[PDB]
Amino acid sequence: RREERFDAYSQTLGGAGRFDHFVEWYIYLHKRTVSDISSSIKELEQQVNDLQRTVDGGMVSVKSLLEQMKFKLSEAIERNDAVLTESVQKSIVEKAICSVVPSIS
Amino acid sequence: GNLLSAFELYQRNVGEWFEMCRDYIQDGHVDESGIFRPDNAFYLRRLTLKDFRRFSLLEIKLEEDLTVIIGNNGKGKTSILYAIAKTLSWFVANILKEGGSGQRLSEMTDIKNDAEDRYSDVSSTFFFGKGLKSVPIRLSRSALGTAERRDSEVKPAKDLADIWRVINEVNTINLPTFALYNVERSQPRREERFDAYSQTLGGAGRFDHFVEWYIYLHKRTVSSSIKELEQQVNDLQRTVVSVKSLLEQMKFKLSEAIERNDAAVSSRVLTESVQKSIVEKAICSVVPSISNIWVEMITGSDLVKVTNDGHDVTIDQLSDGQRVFLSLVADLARRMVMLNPLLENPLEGRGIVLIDEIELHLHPKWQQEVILNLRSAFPNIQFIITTHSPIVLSTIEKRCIREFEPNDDGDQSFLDSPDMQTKGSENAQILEQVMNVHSTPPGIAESHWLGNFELLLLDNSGELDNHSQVLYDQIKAHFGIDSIELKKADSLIRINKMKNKLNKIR
Amino acid sequence: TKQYERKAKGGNLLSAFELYQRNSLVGEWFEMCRDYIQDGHVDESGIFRPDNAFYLRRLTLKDFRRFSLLEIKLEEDLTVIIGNNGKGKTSILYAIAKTLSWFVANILKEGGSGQRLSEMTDIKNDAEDRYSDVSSTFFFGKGLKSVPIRLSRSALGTAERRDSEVKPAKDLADIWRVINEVNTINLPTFALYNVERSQPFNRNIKDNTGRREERFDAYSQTLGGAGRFDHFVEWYIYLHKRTVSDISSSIKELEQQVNDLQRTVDGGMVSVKSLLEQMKFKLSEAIERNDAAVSSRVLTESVQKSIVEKAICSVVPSISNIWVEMITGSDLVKVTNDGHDVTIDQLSDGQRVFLSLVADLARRMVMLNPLLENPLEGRGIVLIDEIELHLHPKWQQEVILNLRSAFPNIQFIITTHSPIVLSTIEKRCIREFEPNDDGDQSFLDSPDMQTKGSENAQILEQVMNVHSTPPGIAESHWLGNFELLLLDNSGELDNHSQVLYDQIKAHFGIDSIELKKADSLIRINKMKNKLNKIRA
Amino acid sequence: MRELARLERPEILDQYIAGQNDWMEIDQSAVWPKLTEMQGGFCAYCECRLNRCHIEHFRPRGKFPALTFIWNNLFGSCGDSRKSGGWSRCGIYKDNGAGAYNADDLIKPDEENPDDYLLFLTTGEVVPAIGLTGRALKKAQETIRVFNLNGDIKLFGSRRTAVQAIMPNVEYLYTLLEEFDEDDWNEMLRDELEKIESDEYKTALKHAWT
Ligand SMILES: Nc1ncnc2c1ncn2[C@@H]1O[C@H](COP(=O)(O)OP(=O)(O)O)[C@@H](O)[C@H]1O
Ligand SMILES: [Zn+2]
Repeated sequence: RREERFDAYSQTLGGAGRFDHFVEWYIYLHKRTVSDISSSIKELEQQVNDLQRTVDGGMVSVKSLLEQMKFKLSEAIERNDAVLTESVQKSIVEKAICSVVPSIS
Repeated sequence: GNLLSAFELYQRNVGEWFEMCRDYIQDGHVDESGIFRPDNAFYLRRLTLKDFRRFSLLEIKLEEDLTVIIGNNGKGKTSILYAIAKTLSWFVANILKEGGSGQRLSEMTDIKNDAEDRYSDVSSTFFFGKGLKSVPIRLSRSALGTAERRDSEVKPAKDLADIWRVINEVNTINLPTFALYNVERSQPRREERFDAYSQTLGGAGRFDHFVEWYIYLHKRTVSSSIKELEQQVNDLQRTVVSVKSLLEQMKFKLSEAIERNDAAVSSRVLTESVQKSIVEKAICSVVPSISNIWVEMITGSDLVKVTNDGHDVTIDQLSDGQRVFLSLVADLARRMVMLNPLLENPLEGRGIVLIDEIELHLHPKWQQEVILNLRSAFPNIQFIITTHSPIVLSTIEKRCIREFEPNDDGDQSFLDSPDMQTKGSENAQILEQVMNVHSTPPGIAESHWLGNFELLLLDNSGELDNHSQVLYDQIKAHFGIDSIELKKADSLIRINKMKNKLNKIR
Repeated sequence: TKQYERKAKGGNLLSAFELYQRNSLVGEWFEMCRDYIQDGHVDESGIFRPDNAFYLRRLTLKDFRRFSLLEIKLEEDLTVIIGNNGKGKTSILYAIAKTLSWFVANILKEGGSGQRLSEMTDIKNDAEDRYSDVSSTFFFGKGLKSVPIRLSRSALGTAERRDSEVKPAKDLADIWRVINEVNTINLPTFALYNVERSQPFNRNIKDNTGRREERFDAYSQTLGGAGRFDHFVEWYIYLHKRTVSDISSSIKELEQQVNDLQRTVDGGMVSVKSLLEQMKFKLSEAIERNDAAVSSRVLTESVQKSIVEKAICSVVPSISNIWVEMITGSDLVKVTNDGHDVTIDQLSDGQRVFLSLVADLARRMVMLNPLLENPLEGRGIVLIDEIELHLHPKWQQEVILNLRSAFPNIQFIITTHSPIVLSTIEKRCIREFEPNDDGDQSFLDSPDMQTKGSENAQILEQVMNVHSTPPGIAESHWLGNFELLLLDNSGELDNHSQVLYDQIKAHFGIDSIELKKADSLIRINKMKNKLNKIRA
Repeated sequence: MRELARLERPEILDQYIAGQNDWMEIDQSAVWPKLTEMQGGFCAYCECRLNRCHIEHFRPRGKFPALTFIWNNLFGSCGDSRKSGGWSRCGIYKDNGAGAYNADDLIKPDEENPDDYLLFLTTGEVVPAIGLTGRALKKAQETIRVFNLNGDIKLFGSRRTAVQAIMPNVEYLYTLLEEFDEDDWNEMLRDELEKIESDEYKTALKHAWT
């Protein structure tokens, strides 16, 4: 299992790393972060807020999308509300990669 | 209302004849039960086998809805299904491609080993409404090293398949489903309409394919004019960090809409959301003890979950029997949805489905349920199935059953229905009357003790002598004090004592 | 020492062997070990019975897969595991197979390793102790009443390692290996037949390198789950070729060629000396192989052939004969199936799969038991998953009896969901596997009802919890409803009871069991009522 | 198997003579009504209800061509010779399946009472009667073998089931012996034994009752 802590020692001195294990682990982290409703609520709240600002700025074409997202947010809030360590882990790694690898933002 | 004549006139020339052909294929009605019924049904009516494998000559008439073939090991039940599948391969090949070639009989294995005339024939007659009452096809093969080769006669199959192909090319129509599910089902680019015919007559109904497909459909259906969508994409692009995920989703939706718009009539298809829903309902309707199926991603892996007997479990917690059956139904439903886009319920489409050993890996409990709902879910499919299970036969009408006699030397001309009604009958009766098996094992000594006990009672004028007492004690010791066998013995004692008393009161 | 001498003279096998190893009275101790393994008697039925039987007595699973703790006692002859939950039944057979791998490895090679438990799949997910154990106890006569083996595995990063304890199994396997090396003995057969055994037949059969003739090829892939029916076919064709050929004719021909070549070298043709030396080497090798074959105390190829043919024909009902045809310069195995001569690839799937099982097992037994009059009376443990796979009811009624007749000293551990199979087995041999929702169970129960010789309808209801009639069919309830209506109307046919009677008659027919039962009910209730009126 | 009462020689058998005529010539529908009057629409040997049926020569036309249009030789057996399917008892089995037999070592049910030789156990096996030796035993043994009266599973099962259905009614009658007077109880048993003339496997049911 890629989320098991001692998997960090798996083929660690083999010479190539395990970039395949990274990708699997990162997708895992993503799925867990998406699935927790509060971050999804926070993300949805942020999306609703961004869409509301666009509608207030004169773009009447996105009003239908705002109403859909507001409904999704209300539903998410209604569904049983509970910070994920998985979300933080994901952020740390993303920042490391972006800081060290020049071409990747 | 001759379909071939109408089509020939269409090919030579024009709108009227096209419409007549299209209406012949597409017209139907909804019956009193709310089920769509095609006006022109398509099914296999008759099959004849000559010097094929074990059969010197065999003729079978099939039911429009369900035919169940039963017999001992090596009676040729699988041979029959193989013969049909090879015939059906000619329809599939010609629906896909003009002048496509179907499969052929093996010169090494399929000719009967002691056939004096060294060739084999598989003759099938299909029905397609009153306009086309008889579509005869013959597959033939001569043995290896014979001077004279015998020709297969496949033009009628090609002609009919041509009508489906050509009419579909001009205007989308519903197409027939052909599938074979053999015993191998148990062994461990975007989607396009005619993928429904890929590996339909061998390789179908594998669990891993389902799971992969199902998860894929779920991911796509997690979260509508092109111009409106183009405008929304443009507006979202101008706004673009938190809205980037939404932009990518909308770009995908736009691309899909353009693709659907660009895609041809001949490949036109139901939305992924609808497809998913139909398959889910099919599974839950057909499969014993599954009430719900869904994809979770909350633990971090993609898991298919099911509600099995009221408990939510992972699909890997299902028995192998349930997995194999789930896979069969899911596969069939998938193909039906792809081939019947114009129907309100795509599972009410036409077709012929062959299933070998339907009870494969099923516990008796589920054997009692499997056929019940299959015909309700797929009302216009002709099912031809093989089984060894009296439990399965207890759910089926005798008219659907075709039995090989136990002493069949492979010369017999017909397969026939059993004399007893099987539907609703006791399994012990089906075993003896239909499957020619004793309800108790004759090779076990204890199976004869009650008979022997009775004979001893009758030899000693009904009185329990030393010998009868010993055997009684053996019965009691072996079967137990509460056993049906002991109760029968007790009954025999009581009756015989009373009979003897009467005899003495002369 | 004197203590070992006393225990050895008392009949302790390990003590006798230790004395043998240290002194290598060395001949006496060797003979004692050999006699312990080889001694047996022919019983009243004419069947050879080893004095010292070998079988698995007990199995315990701790934090293994779904099981927190599970204990199973096994029968010396036949144990059948039943239950709906088929992914647990298979786990039990897998656990046994891994344990048996340790015997096989050590019979083949000193310090051979069997199979380990997986850290990923074999440890229960919510195990507090984060390790798994598979503990087995074997029996080998009164001299060795308990041979314990434990396979263990701990999770990564635990503070203590949990190692396997396998020395007793290795010690026993070493006795078999070492004694056999000195003087040929009979060896135990271990085999696993999973649902994998149902696989299609590759017809195009491979060139005999000559691994198949080696005695310990009998242990090749023996616990892999499929058997090796391909290996059987190769071996069987090989046996045929050797039977048609003369023995040492190649040696005689080679002897003649070496004699002719020797005459040429004596006649002054020194250029052919290199060829003579090569041919002399070939002759010596052929003699050695012949001598080794002679030294290996093996049965003649003709006899081996006969044994296997008889076994197959006895166990597999549809097969009356099996033979090798030499036609179109390619050897084919043919069978007489249901009175007709066919190739193996022409057999039905049910027949082929079962043939494959029996053929494989028989081949291995013949190879491992060369000193027995009937090699199929050898010792061993055989595991079979889903024995009813592809079998009609008629075969289900005979399969266990046929297997036990052909292999009378094998311990069979099998799984089934067939009531028909259960009707041929004693309740003591049956173990029922009803887990909780979490999969866990502590003990496996024998059923309360005796199954052997019982009606299949009773086994369905009493053991498998399935009704005699399908509950989802209305007609299945009509006779019950009819009885209820009779009882409600003081045993007179009212309009409602008559309608239902007519429906029963119309649906099931005039000579149906159902109608006869209805008629019986009418007649008995009429007679009860007449009695009641007489009393009034 | 029942004791049969043959009486009337039918008209059409006088016209055809053996040697000159062949059996296939005859109108078989002329023969049936008197066999149906004799046997009561049941088989001669097993006592099934007839639906697939044929005219059976007790001594066969191959072995005994003189006995061909003789009224004593004819019986209504179950099963159909023509139909594309196996039948494995009674007439068809005697000829095909049974193989070698002496015709003198069979119970002819019109000549003899079969109740002296055969016994039907309530388990639905037919056995030789209690206390037989020599020729009488050899008749009982061969009649069971040649008509296949236990080997046919369909027959064995059908008979066993028929009897098992009435064994509640048998046990309950013989309990009420105690309380009832003789003349009324004898009427009860006479009533039950009258009913089973309409029933299938009547001899096997008789032995359960008597
Ligand atoms: N070419 C052949 N000639 C004669 N018999 C054959 C030939 N091929 C197969 N058979 C016979 O056909 C039977 C296999 O038919 P199959 O359909 O597999 O049976 P099942 O009903 O058990 O599925 C076997 O009895 C086999 O001997
Ligand atoms: Zn009869």
